[PDB]
Amino acid sequence: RKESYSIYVYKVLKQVHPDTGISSKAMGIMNSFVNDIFERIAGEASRLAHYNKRSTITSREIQTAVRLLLPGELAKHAVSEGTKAVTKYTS
Amino acid sequence: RSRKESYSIYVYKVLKQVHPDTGISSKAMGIMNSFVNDIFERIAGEASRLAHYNKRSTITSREIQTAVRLLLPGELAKHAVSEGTKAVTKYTSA
Amino acid sequence: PHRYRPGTVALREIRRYQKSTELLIRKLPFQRLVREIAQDFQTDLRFQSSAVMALQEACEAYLVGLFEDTNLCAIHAKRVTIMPKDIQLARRIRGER
Amino acid sequence: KPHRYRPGTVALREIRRYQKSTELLIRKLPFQRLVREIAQDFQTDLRFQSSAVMALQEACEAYLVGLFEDTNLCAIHAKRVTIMPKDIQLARRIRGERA
Amino acid sequence: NIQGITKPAIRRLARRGGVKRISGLIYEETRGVLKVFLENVIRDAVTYTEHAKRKTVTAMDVVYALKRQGRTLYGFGG
Amino acid sequence: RKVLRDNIQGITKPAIRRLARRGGVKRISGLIYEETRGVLKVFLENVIRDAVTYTEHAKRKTVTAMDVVYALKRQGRTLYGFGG
Amino acid sequence: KTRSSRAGLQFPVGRVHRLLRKGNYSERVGAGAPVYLAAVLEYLTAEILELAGNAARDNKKTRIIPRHLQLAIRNDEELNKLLGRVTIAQGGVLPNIQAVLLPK
Amino acid sequence: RAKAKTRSSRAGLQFPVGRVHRLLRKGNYSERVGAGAPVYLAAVLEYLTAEILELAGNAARDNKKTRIIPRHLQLAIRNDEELNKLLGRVTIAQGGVLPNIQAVLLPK
DNA sequence: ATCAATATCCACCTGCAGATTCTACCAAAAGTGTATTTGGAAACTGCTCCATCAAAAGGCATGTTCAGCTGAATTCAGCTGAACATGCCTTTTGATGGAGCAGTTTCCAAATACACTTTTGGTAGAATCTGCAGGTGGATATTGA
DNA sequence: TCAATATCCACCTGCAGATTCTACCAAAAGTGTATTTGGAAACTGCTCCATCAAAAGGCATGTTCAGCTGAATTCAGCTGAACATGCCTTTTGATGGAGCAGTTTCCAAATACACTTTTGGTAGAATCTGCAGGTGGATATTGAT
Ligand SMILES: [Cl-]
Ligand SMILES: [Cl-]
Ligand SMILES: [Cl-]
Ligand SMILES: [Cl-]
Ligand SMILES: [Mn+2]
Ligand SMILES: [Mn+2]
Ligand SMILES: [Mn+2]
Ligand SMILES: [Mn+2]
Ligand SMILES: [Mn+2]
Ligand SMILES: [Mn+2]
Ligand SMILES: [Mn+2]
Ligand SMILES: [Mn+2]
Ligand SMILES: [Mn+2]
Ligand SMILES: [Mn+2]
Ligand SMILES: [Mn+2]
Ligand SMILES: [Mn+2]
Repeated sequence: RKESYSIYVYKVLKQVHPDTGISSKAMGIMNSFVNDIFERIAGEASRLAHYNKRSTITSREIQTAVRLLLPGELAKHAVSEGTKAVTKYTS
Repeated sequence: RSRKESYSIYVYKVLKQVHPDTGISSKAMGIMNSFVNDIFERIAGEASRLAHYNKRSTITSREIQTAVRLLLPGELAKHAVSEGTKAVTKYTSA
Repeated sequence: PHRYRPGTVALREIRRYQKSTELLIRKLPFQRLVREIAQDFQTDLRFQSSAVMALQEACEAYLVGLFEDTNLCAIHAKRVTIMPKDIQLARRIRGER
Repeated sequence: KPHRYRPGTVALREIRRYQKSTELLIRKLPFQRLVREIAQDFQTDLRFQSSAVMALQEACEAYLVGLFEDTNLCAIHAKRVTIMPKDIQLARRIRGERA
Repeated sequence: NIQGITKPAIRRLARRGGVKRISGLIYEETRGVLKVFLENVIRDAVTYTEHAKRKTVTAMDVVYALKRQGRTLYGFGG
Repeated sequence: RKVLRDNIQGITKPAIRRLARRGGVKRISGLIYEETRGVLKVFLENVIRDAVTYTEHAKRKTVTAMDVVYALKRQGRTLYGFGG
Repeated sequence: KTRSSRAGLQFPVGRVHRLLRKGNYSERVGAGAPVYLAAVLEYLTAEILELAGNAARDNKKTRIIPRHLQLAIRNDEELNKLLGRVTIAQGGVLPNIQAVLLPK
Repeated sequence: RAKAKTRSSRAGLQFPVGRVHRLLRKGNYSERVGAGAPVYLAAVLEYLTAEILELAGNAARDNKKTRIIPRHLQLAIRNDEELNKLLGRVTIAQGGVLPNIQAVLLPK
């Protein structure tokens, strides 16, 4: 069928605002958001690997992509969050 | 060492076809190479997107053609589509 | 009787509309306009209702944005009334003209 | 007389001249220093291919030149002939740059 | 049909855009811009339709058209 | 090697005037020159930041013309002529 | 025992992986790439939700709607920059009237 | 084995069909690439460079030069509505700008 | 209208950079033969997208009045354009280290590939509940006086 | 300042459309098992990026000096705003179908693989020639009278 990030957005919603809910129209907005950012990051990682003649996209490419796409503070935290998830996963 | 590919050779042939008498400086050839690479990427990119939006795994001349129609303005599109279709049917005709 | 001075009601509406999010163009007329233009690219097309809504949303967000840049252009010429030369200037700088 | 051109005459003479030519209008060495200064503040120990500095200059000059056209349009729109900081700001705002 | 987009509706749009006073010529001017905008978007959309060999314009077709015209829309499938 | 400072002033009044000329400007206010320098600074910084980001991702110490080309391209400021 | 739980994320790592592979981005994809990418997607999601949640709370409402996502984004310098060329449907605009237009 | 015929000649083109096919496969555009895709792409590319060289060459002639340089490429692009749109967000190094002075700026 | 001052053209020259053309090799593009899908058939099946009325309100289309905004005209205090004297520092040209990019060659740690083996995310109907939309009622804000 | 009109702002109120919630199934997603292979080390070869020297002269810096442009001030003719006044579409529902996106399943045609052959295309070299940079007069354009 059709798959979305809805379920995940909602789980994350409960962590930041347990008491808050979200209209479906707004859920649609969040999906568009997740999809868009995903494309942007994936797309830049794709180019980074191509410019450097590599056939694989590693956490290193996703990181530089994030660094090139997100404004200052957003980049730092995103970068923090990312390496944090990758280290924890490696353990 | 190592060789670097380019479209110079082809750009030069086409140049001779339209302007037998005319030459081109390397800087101008450098710009022509950027142009060819740019449009190539714009078209393949849009083609790749087209194929993906339609759950298709292969990029056929049909994708290249829609990409061209979406990318190029008016006349330019029409003429390019003509040359594109012409080359294909000629290519397939053995 | 009782009349509000020129502009007083104008400011009132700016406040109301900058506060709401409903589409400001009558729905039927819009759908009618969309199909007419589409008919020129391919005949007998059907439209997903959500497709028409996406167009009206994009279209209204675009005009509203364009009206902001236009207002700025008019304020620049030390006026308070927007004019075609204002919409024209803004579209040129934006690279649409 | 001594002969003397009226203000504006030489300016138009300069517009016709520079729109006629393609060379870079900012001096090379100074521009190179600006690049190295800015780069250095982001990252130390950086060196540059000469064409990289020239690509940056070509880019900055095309950018400023195009910005001055919009700036010029904003001034004319205000019934003026002299570009002012406010015009450059209106242009960058509408262009969606800093806004 | 373009005339269907009425003066009072254009006024509202302008109001959401913070415009206080409007010259009489703005209405027709606005319509022309509106039309160019819709023609460009719809043309690209129907091109996605015709490619998918469909006869129905989908919200995704529009969303894709918008995206490539630099007018990314959120809320209709991307 | 000497310290680098105030190089933005290397973008002289005469050079800014020339650029405005090519841009078709006839009359220039006295405050234009500092605004221009400011505007150019921001433009350069952004392109250099992305360019240097590509350099570092490539583990290089040298910024290449391609680095700048990719930096410009991603800023919607595509440049022809140094692509090779 | 899913990768998301191992990475300590609420976002679908396995799916981000599958999407990266089927998106024609590269010939191969590292094991950590989807982890990283998913962490980044989750963090921005929480960031928006946090602010749109505050926006709803300030409107004395408990359900986040489009208007709230628009106020959270446009009122935030960085998110605004990131979504500068994006339009949130049914989100309206920020209240803002140019001074010169004010009366008296 | 058999008479080696390039796909370009078979297609009636100057531009490299093989090269273009290769670029497609190695560009991560799609899992598979049809045989007609590079042929159609090489032809569009060749047509577009023919169109701008035609105009650039004329610009050169008008400036009494036999060798095309970047400025000639600028004139050709900026003076043609369609190419100008197509390359509307591109900058040609060493191309300059089109001579153009707003009327209000000229001596009354 | 007229000069005269000064800024353009407009060919005419000729050696250099830079183009072109000439050669020698591979890195690729071409053949062939062999598995592997791709995705365009024709037949059906539930959406869901029009065409159909209805009936209202709304919301839009029409004058009326006149408030106050936008130009037009006038004035003038400098700001910013020429022109000129000075001489600084960017340009030009080699001449050198080496810092550090690319090539070539190893291999492992890290991806595919593949059959299974659970699991989770979706979808189609259960139970609710956050607010839209209305309401008297109470200050506000805006105006004419 | 005063009196009053029409506009907001509120605390309540209550269905109702849109939300959390229920209860099962396939298409992932997680697992072992080789099978591969991309691309960090390790070196070197050898571009080309800093630095430096030394010599001009193009072009930046500062000043004068005053033309004419940006900005106030006025002023009044209209253009738009505010407002009833009617009246014509847009809106809101329920069909009732009919058009058609979505599968199914099928294979003939169209790629993807593999493994050699066969050359078109990329360095450098050698060879070739537009035109940059100078000059000296024909217009041409400006600005004072
Ligand atoms: Cl106008
Ligand atoms: Cl200013
Ligand atoms: Cl990885
Ligand atoms: Cl094909
Ligand atoms: Mn010809
Ligand atoms: Mn000095
Ligand atoms: Mn070394
Ligand atoms: Mn479950
Ligand atoms: Mn309410
Ligand atoms: Mn290998
Ligand atoms: Mn004076
Ligand atoms: Mn004036
Ligand atoms: Mn009056
Ligand atoms: Mn049917
Ligand atoms: Mn050969
Ligand atoms: Mn010359």
